Parts: sequence; structure tokens; C-alpha cells
Amino acid sequence: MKIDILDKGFVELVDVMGNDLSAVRAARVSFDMGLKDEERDRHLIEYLMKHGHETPFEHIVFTFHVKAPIFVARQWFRHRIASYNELSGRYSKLSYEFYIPSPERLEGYKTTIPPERVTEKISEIVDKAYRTYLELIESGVPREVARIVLPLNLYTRFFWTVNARSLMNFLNLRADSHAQWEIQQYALAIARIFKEKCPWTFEAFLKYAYKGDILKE
Amino acid sequence: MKIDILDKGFVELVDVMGNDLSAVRAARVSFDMGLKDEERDRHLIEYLMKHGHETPFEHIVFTFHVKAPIFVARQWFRHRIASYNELSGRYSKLSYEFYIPSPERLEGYKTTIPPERVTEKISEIVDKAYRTYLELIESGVPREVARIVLPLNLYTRFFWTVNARSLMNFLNLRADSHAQWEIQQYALAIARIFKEKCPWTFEAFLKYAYKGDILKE
Amino acid sequence: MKIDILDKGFVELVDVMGNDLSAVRAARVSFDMGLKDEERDRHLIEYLMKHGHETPFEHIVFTFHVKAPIFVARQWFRHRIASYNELSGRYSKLSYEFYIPSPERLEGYKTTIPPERVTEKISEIVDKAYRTYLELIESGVPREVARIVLPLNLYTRFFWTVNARSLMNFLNLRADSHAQWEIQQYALAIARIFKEKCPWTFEAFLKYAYKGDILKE
Amino acid sequence: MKIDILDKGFVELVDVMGNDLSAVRAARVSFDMGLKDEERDRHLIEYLMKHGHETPFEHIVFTFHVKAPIFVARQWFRHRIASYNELSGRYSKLSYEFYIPSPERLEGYKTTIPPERVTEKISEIVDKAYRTYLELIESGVPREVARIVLPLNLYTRFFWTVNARSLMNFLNLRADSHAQWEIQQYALAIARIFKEKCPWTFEAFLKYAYKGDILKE
Ligand SMILES: Cc1cc2nc3c(=O)[nH]c(=O)nc-3n(C[C@H](O)[C@H](O)[C@H](O)COP(=O)(O)OP(=O)(O)OC[C@H]3O[C@@H](n4cnc5c(N)ncnc54)[C@H](O)[C@@H]3O)c2cc1C
Ligand SMILES: Cc1cc2nc3c(=O)[nH]c(=O)nc-3n(C[C@H](O)[C@H](O)[C@H](O)COP(=O)(O)OP(=O)(O)OC[C@H]3O[C@@H](n4cnc5c(N)ncnc54)[C@H](O)[C@@H]3O)c2cc1C
Ligand SMILES: Cc1cc2nc3c(=O)[nH]c(=O)nc-3n(C[C@H](O)[C@H](O)[C@H](O)COP(=O)(O)OP(=O)(O)OC[C@H]3O[C@@H](n4cnc5c(N)ncnc54)[C@H](O)[C@@H]3O)c2cc1C
Ligand SMILES: Cc1cc2nc3c(=O)[nH]c(=O)nc-3n(C[C@H](O)[C@H](O)[C@H](O)COP(=O)(O)OP(=O)(O)OC[C@H]3O[C@@H](n4cnc5c(N)ncnc54)[C@H](O)[C@@H]3O)c2cc1C
Ligand SMILES: C[C@H](Sc1nnc(O)[nH]c1=O)C(=O)O
Ligand SMILES: C[C@H](Sc1nnc(O)[nH]c1=O)C(=O)O
Ligand SMILES: C[C@H](Sc1nnc(O)[nH]c1=O)C(=O)O
Ligand SMILES: C[C@H](Sc1nnc(O)[nH]c1=O)C(=O)O
Repeated sequence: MKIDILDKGFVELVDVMGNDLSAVRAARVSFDMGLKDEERDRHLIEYLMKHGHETPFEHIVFTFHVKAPIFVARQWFRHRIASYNELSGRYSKLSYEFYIPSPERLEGYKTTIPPERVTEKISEIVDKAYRTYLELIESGVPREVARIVLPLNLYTRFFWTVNARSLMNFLNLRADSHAQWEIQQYALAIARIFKEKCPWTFEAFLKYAYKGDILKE
Repeated sequence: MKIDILDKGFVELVDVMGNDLSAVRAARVSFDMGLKDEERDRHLIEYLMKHGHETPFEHIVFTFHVKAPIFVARQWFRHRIASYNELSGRYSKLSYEFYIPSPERLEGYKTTIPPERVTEKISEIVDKAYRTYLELIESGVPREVARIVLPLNLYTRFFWTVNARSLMNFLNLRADSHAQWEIQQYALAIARIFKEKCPWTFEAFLKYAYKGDILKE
Repeated sequence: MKIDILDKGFVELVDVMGNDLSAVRAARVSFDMGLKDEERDRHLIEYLMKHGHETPFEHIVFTFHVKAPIFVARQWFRHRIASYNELSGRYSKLSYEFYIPSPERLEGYKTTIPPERVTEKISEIVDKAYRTYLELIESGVPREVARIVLPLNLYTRFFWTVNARSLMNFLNLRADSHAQWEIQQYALAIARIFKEKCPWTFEAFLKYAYKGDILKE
Repeated sequence: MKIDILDKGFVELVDVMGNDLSAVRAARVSFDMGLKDEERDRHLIEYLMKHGHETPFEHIVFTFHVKAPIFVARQWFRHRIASYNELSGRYSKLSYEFYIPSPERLEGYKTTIPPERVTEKISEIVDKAYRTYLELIESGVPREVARIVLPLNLYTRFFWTVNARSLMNFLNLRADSHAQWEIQQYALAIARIFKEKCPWTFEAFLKYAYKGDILKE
């Protein structure tokens, strides 16, 4: 299932290893691989989360395919405890696809030009930049030099493999009102997928370990 | 499938995410999820491996359950780019299970006592240590203090989650004649499992990137 | 300065890069390298710590030389975000040096044998194990096989390089009453050294980010 | 000492812990802290490097202050085993400073427009983008939204703390002809600083472990 984000972005879960019971089996180092035992297994998940013993959650791993603007992916790729592979503008021609904020993005700010004209000015400069990029590529300038004139709102795409512990750290920092609005919108989508795949771990994280201010209520 | 190792140890693969095509899809950042394309896909695997572009292989992840003596697990747990959860002797009573080397373990060494008597002397001291451990536990000494008299050949067990890149590094260093014989035997089992699960990546690693001296021939 | 710990262990700081002002300079990405500005600089340290923006503290790094029993170093070396180099019993003959708990270590536990006799039983088994180790080494058994009969209370030594962020994580988990008493004693020494070298960061950590129950009061 | 790089960038070493003898002391776990012993100490450095036992080099750490264009820092920040703190365009107004390639940058490429006109077209679009950025900031658009129209050749600055092992990995991959020319120029400067600070380790790395094709001759 692809979740759409911003005007042209998305997050899609591509693969997953493990579930809530992976963490309990790892915590106990279990020989037995039987079915769910809600009461016992949820209490252990909560105990782990309540005490900060979160290494067992490293045994649940996700791989996502994300399409986001470069300024969002720069913040995302600061999360070092993860694996990333991104589309390179050294080797491929980059598509004309840019994030243009909605006039609502400026809610709460008083400006001396209308919000619709801000939107138009952004659209205008990114069209001029893309025209220069394509003029340089079609004149024989190597892609890795021509691409440096493109703006930070160009969309890129990457695959991200991350375990549930590092993904909880990502939600603490990016599903939170101090994070920039655009990456919050991605962190809300990732949280919805994590909740679907690992409901006990997700509920325990919100009750005991989640440090942000958006996911609770 | 559990592979037996040493006298009482084992390695068992518990879960796996991804396969050879996970690495090619990540390297290309592919939208398409079609079937194997041997020729193209193997060449890209080899190119990546030949040039040291190994981040795509981080998207293939394995979880193993391992039973090994403490002196082997101490060497194993030096591999930091992985996740481990081990059985704790603070919280559980530890089983009477020790690695006793076969008289063949001393092949090539001239000793002043017969190899069968070395085996017997090891058996004897570990029986005396275990008897002291149990004497202290049954007198009310806390487990976390009583266990300090047990020797390094006691078996322990742990779950290990590792991606294919870190597992190639583990094979470079532990499937190699400079590593201690006992952990080589574990690295040979892990290599057999990796070869079964990811044959193109495994064959490419042996041809281009494997630095050890045991897996080739 | 070497701080003694347990009966024969120690922690000694060998080298340090940076101080509290390293973290403020990194947080601001400062061109200027002037002297302390207590008021401004302490407030920024507190703000960082209060909000969990702890990457600036990664720019302060310490190297320690530690002598500890093997069962303490096994818990220590679970901290993956650090560098370790340990003395190997494959390549050197290991010294007769073991941790023997004081009769006070059993304070609060009712036992069926006197605490002085527990101490004596531990001393006795480690002497028997060391005698077997030396008997095997002097008969020509290779060190890497003979050492497996030594108990977990043998002392080892290692160098540990760690930045201030990872060292705060180590104190959260090891300077705390749920950690085993022996590693608490090491974490208290490391905390004293960190406080001497980085007083503003240390005081800010206790006020806002320290999760344990021993360092405060 | 600041080394200038490109038209307006630089690399400057801000702090360093350790030297070649830090690695030998860590490898031996030495109690003694005496002076250089060239013959013995260089042979051990070479042996470590020749066999891939590079953990001792993690005990030498550097902190650099780097000013580079965003497209170079995006490649740089893929190196996860390091610490970074960068100037944020959410919180500060960004300076009008862009990398404009010299007409020599296109050596070897046949183009349908003169190389001097490529230079002029780049200058022109970045001036138009900066004018839009400043128009939005002075109309009251928040900085974190206005900055998304700036191109990837805007310069940024960051502090990078890295140990000598991770810095050898960085040189293997970035001091090499497959890396983009602009980051090669930064990797050549970093190599010159590493050679000055750690000459035996640097010479051993070139002789045995350096995988690139630029630093040797
Ligand atoms: C609101 C906000 C403002 C920000 N402002 C800036 C800014 O102005 N400039 C800037 O450069 N960045 C800024 N960042 C980025 C921030 O500094 C972190 O790089 C990013 O949040 C990733 O967090 P992390 O280090 O915890 O994650 P990861 O890198 O995924 O690390 C996960 C955990 O592993 C541990 N860890 C990983 N590597 C190390 C290491 N080498 N040493 C010690 N522990 C380690 C730490 O416990 C860490 O929490 C900001 C982030 C937020 C959310
Ligand atoms: C034959 C042999 C003899 C040994 N002898 C000793 C000994 O006497 N004493 C001793 O203490 N250990 C010894 N070791 C352990 C060895 O020092 C390593 O700790 C172990 O081999 C793990 O290797 P690693 O660091 O590459 O793996 P990981 O820790 O899994 O790291 C994987 C890769 O990530 C990178 N990396 C991870 N963390 C860091 C970091 N903080 N800085 C820079 N790069 C990082 C490096 O590229 C590393 O190769 C020996 C190992 C072998 C095989
Ligand atoms: C009281 C107590 C009881 C314990 N009991 C057990 C037990 O029974 N069995 C057991 O096996 N261990 C046990 N441990 C060890 C514990 O599981 C951790 O391994 C140890 O505390 C190191 O913590 P850490 O992972 O936070 O530190 P590090 O490994 O130094 O990591 C620092 C931070 O980096 C991040 N990080 C590093 N690597 C990863 C990764 N691969 N994925 C995601 N994040 C990462 C996390 O933010 C982490 O907090 C116990 C520890 C304590 C204190
Ligand atoms: C010529 C060139 C072309 C490139 N093209 C692309 C591209 O098209 N797209 C793209 O996304 N990137 C590309 N890269 C970036 C490349 O994929 C690496 O991200 C970058 O080179 C950092 O290398 P590293 O992972 O070895 O370094 P670090 O991230 O510093 O890791 C150091 C070492 O630690 C180990 N390590 C660290 N974290 C992990 C982990 N989670 N799992 C296993 N081992 C780990 C590995 O041994 C690693 O070598 C390219 C780089 C080069 C030089
Ligand atoms: C270079 C920084 S990194 C950073 N800056 N602010 C955030 O909120 N998150 C981040 O990761 C930026 O986006 O301006
Ligand atoms: C403490 C060291 S660590 C180590 N020593 N030698 C190895 O061959 N591998 C390792 O990891 C040991 O086993 O003696
Ligand atoms: C194998 C585990 S690891 C561990 N166990 N309990 C702790 O308190 N700390 C740890 O790191 C042990 O010491 O028994
Ligand atoms: C997004 C990628 S990352 C990368 N791409 N090519 C490189 O040579 N180095 C890199 O790190 C880029 O710069 O286009």
C-alpha cells in the first residue's frame, strides 16, 4: 500500500521481518515458536519499554521506499542507524518534480505578499532552474555538474531499511512539533505503518517511551 | 534447520528478510517488483561487489539463534554492527553444559601429557566449578555472584540479527585460518546458510570480496 | 590518575579531546575559538540536554584504560557505540588475578553458610582452575585452548574510546540500581572523571537527561 | 591551518586526540607511556594494517570544520560512522555563497556551448534563486520554507568528528577517481592533514590497505 504525502511524495512499505512476537522471542532467547500469548507477551513488551530495555526491538526490521523532496531527505538521512540507497543525479537524468507548498502552509504567518503569490514565485523559480538544468544537459555538460543548479525542493527517492528501535527514535524526533512540518507528515505515515505491523510494540511505545507531542492525541 | 557445531552447540536460522533481488531493487531504487532476471541481476551483484559498493546488501537481514561457549561468544560479540540478545546468568540458573575439546583438537601439537588426559583434566575442573556454583546457589548466594566461578567453556545462547554486509565482514574475519578453530566452525555453518539463502550474492562475494582463506577451496 | 575499583581493578583516563566548549562550538558551527562565556554557553548546554539534541556532545571524546573482571567486561562490551581493544588470552599467558567478593557483598541476603565461607569457596575453586590452566600450558597445550578453564572472575584489561553522548548512555544504564553492583562501581568512577573534565555538560545531564537512580543523591 | 578548496570552500582541523603511538598503545593495552620506538612501533602499525586489524586506529580521533557545497556535503554525510553538526537553514538566514565551476571543470567534454557560457548560465540561475529566497524572507515567509528554492551548489558548513579508521574508509571511497571531482578535492586535503598528524599510520595505509587510485602516485 502506498501512502501519498505532500503534493507528489509517498511512503510504501516494501518488506518486513518479524512482528511483536520477534521481540518477545529474542528477549527470552526462546527455543519455542508457538502462537501469541497476549497477556504474558504484552506485559513483557511493556516492561521492556517501561525500563528502556529496547534491544529486543532491534529484531523487527522494515524496508520502505520513500519519495520526498531533497530538503526532507537531508533531515532524514541524519538518522545514521539505518541503511539507505538513493537515486543518484550523477548517473541518471532527474525528473521535473518539485514540492510546491500549498497556500495553507503559511497558516499563522502574516506576510506582505498573498500566500497564492508565494506559491507562484516558488513555481516560477523552479521552472527556470529546471530549464537551465536541461539546457546544460542537452549541450553536453555532464549530469553531475548540471544537477547542481536544481533546488532543494526537487523530489528524490530512496529505500530505507530500519529496525523498530531506530524507527522509535525517528518517531521521537520527527513525529513532534519541533520538527519541520514536511517531515512530520512523513513520520505520521511511517507511524501508521508501524502501528499496523506491530500493534503491541506501538501501543507500549506511546504509553511509555514516546517523547513527541503529536502521536498521542 | 538446526546445524550442530562442536560437541553441544548449534546455529539455526530463525527468520530472514530479503534475498538477492532485495539488493538489486535497492541498488536501482526500483518501482517494479517483477521476477528474477538472472543475467542482468547477477551482473549488477558482481559489479557492486567488485567495486565495493556494498550498501545495497544491507537490505538483506538474517536472525539466527546460536548456542556457543562463552569464549566463542566473546569473540562473536566484538562484531558491533549487529543486534544481540543473550541468556543472562543474573536472572536464570545456568545449565551444566560445557565444551570439552575432542582429543583431535590438539592435532599438530606435541604435549607432555596424552591428548586424552587433557580432555579428562578439562572435564574434571568444569565439574568441580559447577559443583561450587550449585553449592553457592543452594546456600542462598545470589545467581549474579555465584555464576562468576563458572569457566569460559560454559555454553550460552543468543539471538543475532545481522544484515548481509555485516555478515560478509564476519565471514572475512572468522571464516579464516587466523581465527580460533572453534569460531571458524560456527562461521562455516553461517556461510552455508548464507549461500543457501542468497546464492548470487554469496558467489559474488567469494569471487571478488572474500578476504579469508577457508571458504574458497 | 588511576581510580582503584573492587579488590584489584581500576579505571584510568589515558587521553581526552574537547571539553564543554567543544560541544557549544560544534552546536553553533563556530568560526570563533575564544574563551568560556559561562552564562550563554551554559544555557545552550542545558537547552541541548533539555531537548534531547545531543549530537553536539559527540565531539567530546575520552580514552580510558580499564582493568575489570571478565563478567563485568562482558556487560561493558555490550555498549556497541564505542571502540575497545582487549588483552587476548590467545596470544598471552593470563595472570593469576581474580575478583573475590568481600563478605559485605552478601549484605541483605540470608544464607545457609557464613559469608566468610562463601569467600573461601570462591578463592578455592579459582585456585584449582588456575592450577589446571598452568598444568595444561606447561604441558604444551595451546594457550587459546587452555584458557577456556578459567572462570569469569579473572581480571582482564582493555582500552575504551567513547564520546560523551555514548558515555551518558552508559551512565544511564550502568550507574543505576538495576545494574549489577560490580559494574555500578566502575560507572561511579567513570562519572567522577566525566564530571571533572566536563562539568557543565555533567551538571546539565544530571538535571535533565540522567535516567538512573544513583548519581543524583 | 585552513586549506582552501574549490572557489570558496575550506577544510580546517579544529582538534585531534592521539597519534600513531595511540594506536600501538591500544593494540598492546600498554601500561607504559614512554616515547616513540620507531622500529618496533612501525612494524606493529604495518602488521595491523597488512592484516586488517584496524580497530586500534579507532583510538585516534580528529574534528574538522568544513565549508562545502550542499551537493558535496550530501555525499559526505552518507558516511554514517562519524559525528556531524551542520548550520541549519531553518534557524539562520543563509549567505549568498555558491560554487561556480571553473571553465576547466569541463576539460575533456565536447559541448555545444562554450565552457565560459556554462559558467555564466550557472551564475545567472543562482542569482535569480537567491533573489527569490530573499524576496520571500523579507515578505515574512518562514526561513525553513523560503530556503527550499536555493540550489544544491549553495555552500554550507559543518563540524565532523571522525576516527582514523572511518577516515581511512572515507579516503578509500572519496580519494579515488570514481568519486565526483569536487569531493575528491576535499578528500585530498583531508589526506594531507592525516599524513601530517599520523605519518606512520598514513604510510602504512598507502602501502597495504588504500584501495583508491589517486593518493599513491
Ligand atoms: C528539531 C531538530 C532540529 C535539528 N537541528 C539540527 C541542526 O541545526 N544541525 C544539525 O546538524 N542537525 C540538526 N538536527 C539533526 C539531529 O542533530 C540528529 O542528527 C538527528 O535528529 C538524528 O538523531 P540521532 O543521532 O539520535 O539518530 P541516529 O544517527 O539514527 O542515532 C540513533 C542513536 O544511536 C546513537 N548514536 C548513533 N551514532 C552515534 C555516535 N557516533 N555517537 C553516539 N551515539 C550515537 C545515539 O543514541 C542515537 O540517538 C536536528 C534534528 C531535529 C529533530
Ligand atoms: C584473528 C583475530 C584476532 C583478534 N585479536 C584481538 C585482540 O587481541 N584484542 C581485541 O580487542 N580484539 C581482537 N580481535 C577483534 C577485532 O579487533 C574486532 O573487534 C572484531 O574482529 C570485529 O571486527 P569489526 O570491527 O570489523 O566488526 P564490527 O564491529 O561489526 O564493524 C563492522 C565495520 O563497521 C566499521 N565500524 C564499526 N564501528 C566502528 C567505529 N566505532 N569506528 C570505525 N569503524 C567502525 C568498520 O568498517 C568495521 O569493519 C581479533 C579478531 C580476529 C579476527
Ligand atoms: C539491567 C540490565 C539488564 C540487562 N539484561 C540483559 C540480558 O538479559 N540480555 C542481554 O542480551 N543484554 C542485557 N542487557 C544489555 C542491554 O541489552 C544492552 O545491550 C546494553 O545495555 C547496551 O545498551 P545500548 O544498546 O543502549 O548501548 P549501545 O550498543 O552503545 O548503543 C547506544 C545507542 O545507539 C543505538 N543503537 C546502537 N546500535 C543500534 C542498532 N543496531 N539498532 C538500533 N539502535 C542502535 C540505540 O539508541 C542505543 O541506545 C542488560 C543491560 C542492563 C543495564
Ligand atoms: C563512486 C560512489 C558512487 C555512489 N553512488 C551512490 C548511489 O548511487 N546511491 C547511494 O545511495 N549511495 C551512493 N554512494 C554512497 C555509498 O553507497 C555509501 O553510502 C558511502 O560511500 C559511505 O560508505 P560506507 O557505508 O562504507 O561508510 P559508513 O556509513 O561510514 O560505514 C563505515 C563502515 O561501517 C560499516 N557499516 C556502517 N553502518 C552499517 C550498517 N548499517 N550495516 C553494515 N555495515 C555498516 C560498513 O563496513 C561500512 O564500510 C556512492 C559512493 C561512491 C563513493
Ligand atoms: C542541515 C539541517 S539538518 C536538520 N535541521 N533541522 C531539522 O529540524 N532537522 C535536521 O535534520 C537542515 O535541514 O537545515
Ligand atoms: C578478548 C579476545 S577478543 C579476540 N581475540 N582473538 C580473536 O581471535 N578474536 C577476538 O575477538 C579473546 O578471545 O581472547
Ligand atoms: C550475558 C548478560 S549481558 C547483561 N546482563 N545483565 C546485565 O545487567 N547487563 C548485561 O549486559 C550477563 O551478564 O549475564
Ligand atoms: C544521492 C547521491 S549519494 C552519492 N552519489 N554518488 C556519489 O558518487 N556519492 C554519493 O554519496 C548523489 O550525490 O547524487
